[PDB]
This record gives sequence, structure tokens and C-alpha cells, in this order.
Amino acid sequence: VKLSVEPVTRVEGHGKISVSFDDSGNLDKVRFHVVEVRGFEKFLEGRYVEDAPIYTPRICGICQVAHHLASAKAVDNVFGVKIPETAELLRNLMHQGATVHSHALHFYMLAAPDLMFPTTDDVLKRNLMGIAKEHPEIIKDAIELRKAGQNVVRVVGGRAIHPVTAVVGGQSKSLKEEERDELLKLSERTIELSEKSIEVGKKLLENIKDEDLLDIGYFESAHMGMVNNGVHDLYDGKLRVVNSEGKVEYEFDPSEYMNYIAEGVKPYSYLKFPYLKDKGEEDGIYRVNTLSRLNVSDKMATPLAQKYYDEFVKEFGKPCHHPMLFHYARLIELLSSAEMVKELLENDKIVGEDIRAEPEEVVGDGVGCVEAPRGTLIHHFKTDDDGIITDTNLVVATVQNNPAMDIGVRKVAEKYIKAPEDATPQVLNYMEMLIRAYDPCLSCATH
Amino acid sequence: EWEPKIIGFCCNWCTYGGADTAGVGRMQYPPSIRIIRVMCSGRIEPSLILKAFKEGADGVFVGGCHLGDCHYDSGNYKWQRRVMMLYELLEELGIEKERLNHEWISASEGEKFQNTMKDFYNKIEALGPCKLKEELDK
Amino acid sequence: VKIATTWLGGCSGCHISLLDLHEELLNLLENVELVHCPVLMDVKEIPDEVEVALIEGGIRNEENLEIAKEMRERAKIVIAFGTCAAFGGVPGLGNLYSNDELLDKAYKTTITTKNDDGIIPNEEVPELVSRVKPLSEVIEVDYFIPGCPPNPEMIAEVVKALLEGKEPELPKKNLCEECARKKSEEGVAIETIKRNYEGNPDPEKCLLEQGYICLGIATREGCGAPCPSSGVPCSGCSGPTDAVVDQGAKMISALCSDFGIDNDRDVDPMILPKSIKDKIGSFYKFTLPSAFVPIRL
Ligand code: NFU
Ligand code: SF4
Ligand code: SF4
Ligand code: SF4
Ligand code: FES
Ligand SMILES: [Fe+3]
Repeated sequence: VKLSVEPVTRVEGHGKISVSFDDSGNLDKVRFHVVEVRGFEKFLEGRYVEDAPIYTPRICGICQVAHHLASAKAVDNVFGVKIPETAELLRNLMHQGATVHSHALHFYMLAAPDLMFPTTDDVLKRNLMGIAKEHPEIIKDAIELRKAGQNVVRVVGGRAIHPVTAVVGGQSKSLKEEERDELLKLSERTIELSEKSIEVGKKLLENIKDEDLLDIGYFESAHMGMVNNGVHDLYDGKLRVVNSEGKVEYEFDPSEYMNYIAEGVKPYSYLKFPYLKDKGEEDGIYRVNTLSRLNVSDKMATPLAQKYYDEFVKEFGKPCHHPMLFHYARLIELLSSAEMVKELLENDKIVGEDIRAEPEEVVGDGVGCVEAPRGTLIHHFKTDDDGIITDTNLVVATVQNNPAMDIGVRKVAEKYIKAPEDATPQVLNYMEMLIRAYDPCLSCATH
Repeated sequence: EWEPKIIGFCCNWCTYGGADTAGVGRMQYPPSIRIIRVMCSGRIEPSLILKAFKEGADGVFVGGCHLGDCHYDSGNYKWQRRVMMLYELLEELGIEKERLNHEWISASEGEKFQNTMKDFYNKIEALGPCKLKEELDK
Repeated sequence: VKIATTWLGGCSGCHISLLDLHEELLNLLENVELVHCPVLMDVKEIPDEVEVALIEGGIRNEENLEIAKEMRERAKIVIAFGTCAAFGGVPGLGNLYSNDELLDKAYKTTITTKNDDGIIPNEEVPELVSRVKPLSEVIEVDYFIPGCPPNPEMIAEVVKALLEGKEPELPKKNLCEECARKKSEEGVAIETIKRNYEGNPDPEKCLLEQGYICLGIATREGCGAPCPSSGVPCSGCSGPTDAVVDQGAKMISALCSDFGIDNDRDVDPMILPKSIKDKIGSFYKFTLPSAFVPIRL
């Protein structure tokens, strides 16, 4: 007997879950397959290095901002140029708005249908249209969060999807005072909605515990996230790694990532299986984004977010390993990012005119890293004296959660499936719920 | 067995005239080329050249007035600037720079056109067929 | 009206842009009957009887080809949604390399990859097709919405027209129209070609006249020209106009014509090719698969 969940829905990209059985009717093999690959790492070769922030955003339509900046940072390291402070704050303001748009998107349009209707048979109800019918307020508020988030990106980045302002030496355009004022007025309303989102998440995750689904795909593992003096930071900092007990195993500058991260390959999926180089394929399994970032962080950079995080630490502890609690963590980050948008707009340097810096001589190596909504994102570029890309390497957020997703789905089937008959529509959906919890961007992850 | 497929673009006032001069004088040359008439060499652009290759062309030739003798005064200077980029773009596309040939032949230069046609055929014949249409139909 | 959507070799940007309709998305969903959409609903199989289909992405692998053929039979009207589906998009650049090269890089030569066996995923995953191909190259396409991604309002307009029973009409002009940058009355003249990092551009003057390769001239309008308005050249994400088959070829023709026009008879024609180190990536960023020569041999 062989069943297949293809395609997995309410996830970015193409993926499938296979559930096989032996002749005796016992659960045999449960795998998570990614059936897509475009190969950017190779075609980027021969292109202009300054054009990388134009091509990489096209890796994914949800987190394009993260790739734009990630490449920008890499390009800024190819040419030995340090960008001005105004350009750092602008790029960051862009990154924070994109997170708000991303987190809002996943939680409300991809996760919520299951968190609201965990035991439903009607597929036409398990979606945003179904939520909007019984709860229009929830979807309208979600839309407003995205509208606000994408607005920030459109203004700073130039385009809501695939921005174009992060150039060599900084930004191509400065934020005007009129634009800043309008954005600052709207930022308060974005924070309000993010606080309300956490409350909605609390309600929905209680309904999940009431059906005993908070422990689906559970497993203990290491966790990775970027921190600035220990504080949670998605734009700049060093990459911290903590073990399943919470002890800091590593802390390094993204430029040294090839000495800490390794990527394995299995024949059943186009998505690789990374791990901690030293620890190995089994001992070195780690996770990224939302919770992983909260786990490695001592505290949140914003005050309203810190409060919810403190309450969360008292209730679940550090480090938390529950996959389903990544949704909660995502909402804490949604608030923190919304708060950071207001914080950055208040800084008078954002509207400064010293946005660009003339590039220096071309240096062969260039590494750029940022915490994309779905995890640590590293863009590494190697070029020739003219600045033409010779070799590239991308370690995109979600790939780092592939083992966790392959293991998680296996533990769901182990908990609910014993025979082919047990694999019912609701049960099979539980396996996708585990996948969904990590907010997977499959196109992103394979690149 | 295999005979190259060459396409020609010739300005009405000079190369097309030179092509006619070669015919009248019985100046024999290979039967690979198929000339397309245009009024000026300036009418030729990358799209027509690339289109030819896609269709199955092993060779593409462009003829015009000598620099300074354009019936339209400065049409050939624009085409000259276009063909130089094109040459290198073709290399980037894995198409040999030598499969594209541009010359300046006058209305009475029938002897030059005859010899340009002999040379270009020998070049394309040596290079062998262009496998672009072979790979696209796959 | 049963509307359905799907994705192929794209990035999901077109779907995100559909969501960028915001409040109007709900209004649209009350007018249409969304029967299949992998990113929003759990309807796994493409249902029978679909009036309109919005297919995102080009043909990158074998499953994409099957889905295209499947959706084409189930849908009365098929729409190549976005630049990747209409012209091939950015992934198209992979046509400059063999699939074996594309795969060996991602699964073997990458600095952080550890593949001692030296294997390429082949189990349960589809094979890559010879080259990235636009949707129209494998199935009959009725209409298309260009843009990487198309702006939300444009997506509404097209869908709205079909619901009404009318025929959708795309803008025909090239980008300079919407572009607010000042053009010289005498015409365009280019002196030297500068890379996007070379220099500090003037915010008022046309970027092409300043020496930067701006594809607005060879690109269909509709987007509102956000790139030049933001300080960078247009990269031609919307693709060409209805009267232009190959965007790169035309962009070059134009660029060469005006380069050194004020010294037309005596300007060196070798300055331009020597200046541009990467020609394909400068003119065929989003349209290589739709070009006359869409691959590197
Ligand atoms: N967030 C995000 Fe991307 Ni669609 C992923 N996974 C990038 O780094
Ligand atoms: S077109 Fe531009 S946007 Fe629409 S999918 Fe291909 S890439 Fe993402
Ligand atoms: S910038 Fe690109 S678009 Fe705006 S005008 Fe100069 S050319 Fe036309
Ligand atoms: S400007 Fe050129 S690039 Fe920027 S969007 Fe409109 S078209 Fe795509
Ligand atoms: S007329 Fe033949 S060159 Fe212009
Ligand atoms: Fe990679």
C-alpha cells in the first residue's frame, strides 16, 4: 500500500508527502519530498555582481525583500564599501515591513485554517474564504497588516514585490519627510493589529491543545538565529547557535558560516538536508526562524514584544522545541517587526540625503546575510577583478528546517497511523499542519 | 550531403546592386545564400539576425554601402554600431562570431560580392551546421 | 464563474501580487468561484469545468508540463499569469547552462554541500525539461498578463473583463510614457555606458541619456515605471510590446543606434561591446526563453 499527499497545500512551492506500508499493513516509510529546483546558484555565474539584488528576489515572491538586501550586503562586501548609516536604517525599515507582510500572510492565510478548523472534512471550509465567512474581522485585520507591511516596502524599496533600491553603496533614493510622516502615522495602527493577532493566536492554539495537536512532530534539536549583543535582531548581528538544553554552542560572523554549516543530499528530494558541520548529520540537526530566533535571543529589541516573550518563557521555557509553537513565536516577531518600523521611522537619520557611498576596488569574495522571515539567509558571491560572478552559494532559510520537516511528518504518522485505514483525511492534514508550522517556502529553499 | 543555409540582407542601392552586377557578369558563387532586399543597411537589426538563426540558418550575411557612401547618408553607421554588439552577443549565446558576416559592397562591386560569397560559404562549410534548431526542436 | 489557479517554474510572486489586491481580493472572491488554488486551499486535484485559469510560471520540469496539459483540458480560458509564464522569466537564464551543470552546482560543487556519493535526486522527483519554456510553447494560451509580477490592479482588470464577457486589453505603449523623467526635446544621445554603480545619477534627467542601460524603451508600460522613479534603470520585467517578439534584440538595436550619435560618423563602434561585459544578462533578464535564440549551445 502506498499513499501520497500531492501537492501539499497552503505552503509556498511544490512539495509532497509519501506514506508507504509493508505487506503486513504496518507503517513502513514516511518522507517529505520537494519536487522543484531552478538552479540560481549556477546561472548567476557570468552575470554582473551588482545585478544580483535584481535576480535573487525572483527566488521567491513572499520574501523577495530578504534576498534583495542579502545580495545588497554581499555586493557591498565584494567591493570594499561600508554603506552610510541612513542606508542601513532604510534597508532595515524595508526588511521589517516585509516581515510584517510575511508573518501576517502565513499565519492568517496559510496556518489559521487548520488552527481554526483542525477536525474538519469540508476542504472548501479549510481556507481564508471559510474563515472570512464566520470571521470577516480576522481576515480584514490580516489584510490591513499586509497592506501596511507592503506599503512600507513599496515606499522604501520602490516596489512591494521585488524591490530595487538596495544598490552598490546604499540606496538609490532617500525617504522624503512627507513619506516618513504618513508612514509614521500608519505604523501605530500596524502595532495595534499585531497585538490583536497574538491574542487571536492564543485563542487558536488553545483549540489546538484541546484536540491534543500541540505536540505533533515534536523532537528536540539545536536552534539558530542572529543576535546583536544578545538582543534579537533580523538585520545585523552574529549568528548564535544553542543546543537542545539551551547552552550556546556557537556564535560567529556570517562570513565564517562554511565552517559551521554543511548541507547533505538525499535521493528522494530536491531540498538538501543541512546540519552543524562538527556535530554531524544526526547530532547537528538544527532549526531556524520564529522560535529558533526566540530561543537563542536573551531579549527582544522592542518593549511590547518583550512582554509577550517573557510570559511565553514562563509558560513553556527555553529552549522550546514544539513545532506548533512556531506559529506563536511568529506572532511575537510580527509585533516586534511592526514596533521596529515605528522605531526606525522616528529616527531623523532615515530622511537623510547621505544615502550612497562610492564603491572601492573589487574584492573577490562577498558574503551577505540577513534573517529572512523563514530563517537565516546567506548570499555568498565570488567574482573576478571586473566584478563578474564566478561562483555562488545560497543557504536559504527553510532548507535549514528540511530535516525538521522530514522528521516531523514521520512522527505525526507514528502517532496517528498504525494501518492504512488510520490515514484519514483529517489525519493526513495533521502531517501538512506540521509542515505548515515551520512556514515553508519550498521555491525559496531549493533555489 | 549537407549544404549550409545562409541568408542575406542587401541594401537596394549598393549590395543588392552589387549582387545584380555579379549575376549579369556571370560571376559564379555557391548556392547557399538567399538574399532579402531592404532599402538601407540601417533597416537591418539584431531581431532579424537572431530570427534567422532560430529558423535554422548556418550563416547570416549583411551588405550595405561603404561608410560615407550611404544612399541615405548615415544609415550604415547605425547598423555598424549594431553589428559589433551582435557579434559578441552571438558568442555569449554559443553561436560562433564567424557565422555572421557584414561587408560594404557598392552597386558595381560584383567581383567583390562574388568573392565575399565564396569566402563566407567556405567559412560556414568549415564550421559545420549550426545545431540551434536541432536543440530547440528537442 | 469557476476560476482556478496554479503555479509552475515561478517564484509565487504573481500569486502574492494577486493577494496585493488587499480589500478588493475579498470583493473579487465574492464574484468568482475559486475552485483550485494550492497556496490558499486544499483542493488537490484540478477539477473539471474551469472557466478561467491563471497559470503562473514557465515550464521548468516534467510535472509542470503535465499540469499545463491537464489544466488546458479542464479550462476553457487559460491565462499565462506573469512574466515567467508569458516569456520564461528569470529562471530562463538557466538556459545558458545545461541541466547537468545546474544540478551539479546545487547538489555537488556548492562550498557547503557534502555529497560523497555524488548523487542527484531522481526518486519521486520529476526530471528537468531541456530548457525553460514559456507556457505558450507547450499549450494553447488565450490571454496573458505581463509583469514580474503584474501590478494588482492590472490583474483585476483582466479578470474583471472576462467575468463581464468582454475581451481584456493590455497597454500597448512602451514605459517612457508613464516615466516622469525629463527627455531631451532634440532626442536621445548616449556618450558612454556606465554600470549601475558607476556614478551618481541625476534624479530628473532620463537614465538612458545618462549612459545607464534602461529597458523602459523596450518594455511595455503598465507598472507605473517605479524603477526610474526610485533611481535605478528599468530591467524590462514587463517584457516587450505587442509589436516586438524579442525584447533583447530590440533593446540592443536601440542602444547601438543612439550610442555616439552626436559623433555618428567618427565614433568607435567597438566601445559598446567592450563596455558591456555581460550582454545576455543585461538585455534578456526576464525573456531569454521567449527569444529567437533562447539557449547557449
Ligand atoms: N522568508 C523567506 Fe525565503 Ni520565500 C524562505 N524560506 C528566504 O530567505
Ligand atoms: S513572474 Fe516575476 S513574479 Fe510572477 S513568478 Fe515569475 S518571477 Fe515571481
Ligand atoms: S528612464 Fe528608462 S524609461 Fe524613464 S525615460 Fe529614460 S528610458 Fe524611458
Ligand atoms: S520598471 Fe522596468 S522593471 Fe521596474 S517594474 Fe516597471 S518594468 Fe519591471
Ligand atoms: S543605403 Fe545601402 S547603406 Fe544605407
Ligand atoms: Fe543552496
